[PDB]
Amino acid sequence: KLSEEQQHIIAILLDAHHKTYDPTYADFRDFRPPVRMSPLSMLPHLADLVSYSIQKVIGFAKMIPGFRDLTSDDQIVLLKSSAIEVIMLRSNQSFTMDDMSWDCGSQDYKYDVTDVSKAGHTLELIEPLIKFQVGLKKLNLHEEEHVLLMAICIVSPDRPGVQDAKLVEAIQDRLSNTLQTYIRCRHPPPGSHQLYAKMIQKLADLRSLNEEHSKQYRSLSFQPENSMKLTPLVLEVFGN
Amino acid sequence: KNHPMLMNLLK
Ligand SMILES: C=C1[C@H](O)CC(=C/C=C2\CCC[C@]3(C)[C@@H]([C@@H](C)/C=C/C[C@@H](O)C[C@]45C[C@H]6C[C@H](C[C@H](C6)C4)C5)CC[C@@H]23)C[C@H]1O
Repeated sequence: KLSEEQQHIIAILLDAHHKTYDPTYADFRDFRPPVRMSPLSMLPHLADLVSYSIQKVIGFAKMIPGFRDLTSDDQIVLLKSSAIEVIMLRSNQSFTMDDMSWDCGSQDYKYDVTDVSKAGHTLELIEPLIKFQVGLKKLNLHEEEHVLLMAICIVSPDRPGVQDAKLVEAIQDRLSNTLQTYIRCRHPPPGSHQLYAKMIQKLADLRSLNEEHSKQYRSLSFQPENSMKLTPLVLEVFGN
Repeated sequence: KNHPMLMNLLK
């Protein structure tokens, strides 16, 4: 029951993703070097990991069928509030339940609880973040479901500041019904079981993590000496 | 807030 429009949408988003997610993580070199030794020793590197991921997410968002029909101001609001969430989602690709870490290439760009810890976020965030990663991993989404979920997350009507929330909703709906339908036609049981509802629930887990993140961001950034270790894009996106 | 660089990456 996948219409030709819906196969189109999934074609676009797979390609959009492929163009914005290099699975060899080769650019991780242009990032300030990582340091594991250690008072916020990681902050410069991961700050650069996030800033970069921000860029890549924007690049994915622009190709979302319908995102272009939005105003520049609504495009702004949606990206500003989804950015970290979409980074958590896309990060699932490098995360592995082997040692509960994000394994990008190897060691020097393999990140873990104590690594993440050493960048200035507490365990009030990191513990539930990892939990999230474990549950999202276990759903074993089809990559098509992966990219549909990232796009659905970006195009959320309820984000504070939205104007044409109505046209935001229509673009999201088109993507939702595309996901609901894909799961039925392409996801075989038992994996298919309540899969959509379990994905929409990850969106709610994401809001909670974001809220925690936005609180501990205000914390790092109230100390200029920390704010001074970030990138300008991170400053601009996470509110300045 | 006027976001220069986000605006530039979206255009
Ligand atoms: C290409 C990839 C994908 O983009 C994501 C990826 C890994 C994704 C990972 C693992 C590492 C930790 C990450 C990024 C979590 C993040 C919330 C916590 C960060 C620690 C914080 O103290 C540092 C901050 C503190 C302030 C200022 C500045 C900006 C923000 C706010 C973060 C530096 C979320 C996903 C996690 C690798 C690869 O899969």
